[PDB]
Amino acid sequence: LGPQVAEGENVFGVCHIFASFNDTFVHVTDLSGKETICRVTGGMKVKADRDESSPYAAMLAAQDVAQRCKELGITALHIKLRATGGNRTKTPGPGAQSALRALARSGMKIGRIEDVTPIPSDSTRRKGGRRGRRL
Amino acid sequence: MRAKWRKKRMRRLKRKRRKMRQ
Amino acid sequence: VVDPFSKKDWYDVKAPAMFNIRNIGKTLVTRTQGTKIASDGLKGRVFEVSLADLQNDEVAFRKFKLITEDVQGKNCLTNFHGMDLTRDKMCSMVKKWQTMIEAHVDVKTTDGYLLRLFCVGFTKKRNNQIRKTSYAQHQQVRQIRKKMMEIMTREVQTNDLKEVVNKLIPDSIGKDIEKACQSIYPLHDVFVRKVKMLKKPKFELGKLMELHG
Amino acid sequence: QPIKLARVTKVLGRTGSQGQCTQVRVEFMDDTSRSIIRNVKGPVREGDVLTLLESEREARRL
Amino acid sequence: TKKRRNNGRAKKGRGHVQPIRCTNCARCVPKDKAIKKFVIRNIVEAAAVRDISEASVFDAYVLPKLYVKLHYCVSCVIHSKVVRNRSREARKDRTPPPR
RNA sequence: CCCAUGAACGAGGAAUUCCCAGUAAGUGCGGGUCAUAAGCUUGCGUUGAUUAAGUCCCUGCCCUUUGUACACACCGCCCGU
RNA sequence: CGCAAGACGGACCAGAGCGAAAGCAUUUGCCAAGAAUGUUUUCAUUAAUCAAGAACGAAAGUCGGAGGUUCGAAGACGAUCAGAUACCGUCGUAGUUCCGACCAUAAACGAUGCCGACCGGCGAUGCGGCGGCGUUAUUCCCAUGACCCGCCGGGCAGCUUCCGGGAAACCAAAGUCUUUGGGUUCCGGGGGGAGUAUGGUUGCAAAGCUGAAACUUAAAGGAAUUGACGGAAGGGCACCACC
Repeated sequence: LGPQVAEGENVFGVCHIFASFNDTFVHVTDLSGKETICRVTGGMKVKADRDESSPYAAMLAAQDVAQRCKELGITALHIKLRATGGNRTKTPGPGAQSALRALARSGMKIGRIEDVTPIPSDSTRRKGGRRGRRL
Repeated sequence: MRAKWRKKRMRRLKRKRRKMRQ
Repeated sequence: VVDPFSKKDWYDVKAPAMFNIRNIGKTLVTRTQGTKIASDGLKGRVFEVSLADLQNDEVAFRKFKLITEDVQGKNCLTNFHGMDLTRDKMCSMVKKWQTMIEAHVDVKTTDGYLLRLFCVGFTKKRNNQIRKTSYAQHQQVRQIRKKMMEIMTREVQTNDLKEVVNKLIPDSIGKDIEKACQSIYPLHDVFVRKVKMLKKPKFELGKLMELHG
Repeated sequence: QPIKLARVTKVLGRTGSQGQCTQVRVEFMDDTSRSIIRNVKGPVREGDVLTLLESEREARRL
Repeated sequence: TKKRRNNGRAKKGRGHVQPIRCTNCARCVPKDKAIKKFVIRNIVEAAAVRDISEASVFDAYVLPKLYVKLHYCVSCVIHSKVVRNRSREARKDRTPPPR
């Protein structure tokens, strides 16, 4: 419905960008993260799992998220970019930067940038073998 | 042949022989 | 046509008077319908606000988690719930030719607020040092950690939560620890790394309104 | 999408997969205080002018 | 015959070194034998920096960096060209490439 | 050599060959051809063209480093049933 | 936003430290050790290495008990493939964890026994001790910390060298070897058969220790060199390559 205060003064949300190497999540929530405004993923915008994590799918997802947030009256976004984490890779997938670029290109204000991938103080055993993946 | 697999074959042979001579 | 967000009302979230800036932002909750009151779905919400967005001239790498303890008149009154550093700062502070001394204390303020404070510090390379490394020996590390522990306990257990947060904002505890440890091994980046709510006293609306003014 | 001109000052090199781009430094006229690096397609020269459709975009350097 | 005096590791003065998992393949490699990279890269690319800085609600917000520690095994480090083969004389060289 | 019934032919399959300035090409002429003997080749002129002044990708050949249990040299050598 | 469980201690973390080796990394406390340094303390040969014998001994594995998060032999599927009983993927049992009892094996590696002496240089680094300009902290003095410059003693190492050695690779030890003798233990005798058969011994088992012969064979093998090759890397060239 939109907040009572107009868009000349910024209304902030938190865009969690989860960029795994298999797809990208662009998930805008309330500042507390409890309540969500719109969560669209790169897999909702392609018909092939190959491009589920492509930068193109992430940019489309970011565009749709930005338009949906603008229609509810959110002009600025706090970015919480995260990779798979745990034992797995700490580097965000290929779609993270494309999602951020398309989020900033769609008439949105960028607040603070933060990295929130889960880093263990030490972890359980990694999925691969002791010799690891051999392909 | 890898030496450890030759050792494994010899050990399986020894087990089969142990089954032979009870 | 069923839109959940036509059912949702937006509330302002306030910060306790310990901070220069009060309106931390807006939060939206579904309107009350029966026993599913909006206030209860709004209470107990944690907002991670950078200290730059809470004070006019303070560092941005220090974040404060504020928890909504009450809601009145479309206005959420938050209370101090914890403190933290951004991942970038902590990652930058850990270099490879020095030791990182880490200490922690479970300490209760004079108003029943039991916190857990984490302090982190790094040994400092001298300006005329030629040795590549600046390692402190194990006993030196233990002395530094004991000093950290005692200083944090002194700075927390003597005051109440308001003054504790007031000394957390400029992080006077970190500067005090850095001052005290130059007699053991000079320290480089001394910070209260993280504070977490371990135990709260019973909720009293009077003290919460006192904090909000 | 404004169009502006910048004078070539130093032809930096030739790049491309099979080689079709000339990476070159161009100094803007109207400022002369800012210069950028652009990879122009086709036979280019030294000291001439180039028509860019985007001033905020730069190609890879080195 | 011996290719390296240090056997391709830094296990001098101990008997066992704890292993780590390769960031690429998850292979178990001794921590002193694995090839360690510390990449401190801007969290936004040099392309997205212009749009992100233009759209920032702050002035001179300075974007945060990303500090990643990569522990390649020898096979993965060679395949990724992080290190490469060297001549028998040049193998002994231990100064990092100038970059 | 002359007379008429005369057939796909809107850029021609995946995929490819030869090409840098009097050049790709369209055309005639003397030969190996030959008893007049050319759809081939050769040599010759003849009217004659924009992308190209670059690079190491698809293709290869070379060089250096490197590995080798190959030296009949990877179409090598060799293991086991 | 919490709660529970089990596992593990990132970054700091190093050709750094400690331990007989295996091995050892969150804080704090307790417990018993330990090297090195310092010593104008004490004993006074009490020592070195060692058949027999004994302690410890990664991982896996075996018995019971507890637990059981992750990962995961076996296994079930899904792929790839000519075929895949594999590589890749989803699950997943034993196991992985702790306690007690076994097992005593690893490329358990420095592929290099221990003790002692002598033989070049250099810069580092860890611990202890000694000496000294100067800087910094404990508001100011000495002490002591952090630096700085040296020295000494043991230690993990590195570079360099026509010490010398070696088949060389290489090694300040793998040197002080036909100019051959400091002490002592273990152990090898062309390649296979074969660490096999057999006997003995140990173990609940799996297996551990000891351990042949017949027969067969002219070579196996080490280091280095030149080629050729590579589904190794890096460079260079060409319209019989490309753009």
